[PDB]
Amino acid sequence: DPKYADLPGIARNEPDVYETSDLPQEELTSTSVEHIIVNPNAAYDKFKDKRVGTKGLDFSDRIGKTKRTGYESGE
Amino acid sequence: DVSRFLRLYLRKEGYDFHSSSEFEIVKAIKERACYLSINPQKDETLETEKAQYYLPDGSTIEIGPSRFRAPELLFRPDLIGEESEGIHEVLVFAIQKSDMDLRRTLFSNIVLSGGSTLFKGFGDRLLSEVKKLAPKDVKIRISAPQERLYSTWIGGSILASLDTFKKMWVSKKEYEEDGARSIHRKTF
Repeated sequence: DPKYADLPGIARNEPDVYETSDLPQEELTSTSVEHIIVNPNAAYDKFKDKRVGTKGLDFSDRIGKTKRTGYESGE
Repeated sequence: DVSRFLRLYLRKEGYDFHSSSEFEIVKAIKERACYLSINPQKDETLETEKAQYYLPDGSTIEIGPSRFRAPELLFRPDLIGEESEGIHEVLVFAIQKSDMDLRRTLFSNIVLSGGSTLFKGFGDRLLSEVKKLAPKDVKIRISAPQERLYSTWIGGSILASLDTFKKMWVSKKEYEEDGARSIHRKTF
């Protein structure tokens, strides 16, 4: 009796939850495009020590020479 | 393709266009606003204006690097991704195709034409190109009114108004007989 005789206007006997009952791609047939089985370390060893050098790494839309192709120095 | 290249520049700075009419409007923009800054690198180092023309609705049309850098591709054709030579080298090769006992006259013989050619920084800068190409003692004698297009039509009009012109054409009965080979024979 927290407030039974005290206050007769407070809720009880209420099942306000509203229940229910327990009642519970890879079309590779085509020949469209391949994939590669990821192995980050394999590709890491693939691109292992490419000493690419960026001498004059310029790719602007400048017009003053013949052509521009950076990422060119090697070992 | 220079206009399409201009459209490419437009998308490069956010202006996509794809329709035929749209492309024609771009053509009007190009042929309306284009020139040739004589010193490419030098003028590039300097600052532009990017003055804006307005669309039928009235939107931003800046000058950009475009209206002078894009027509230079006609002289540096490799930038489009195609090994070519550029009008200057082409004509130089044509001079080499000629004979030394005539080339002096050919230096004087500079019959220029072409309606697309009508832009600023064109003739005189091209003469500077010639200066870099042609050797000493060359005389500039350039045919250059803007009505060279019409001049072809006019030349054909006067050509039509001739005496020997009758024999110059191809008769209809000649087509009725053979036509083809005779057409190649009369045109050569």
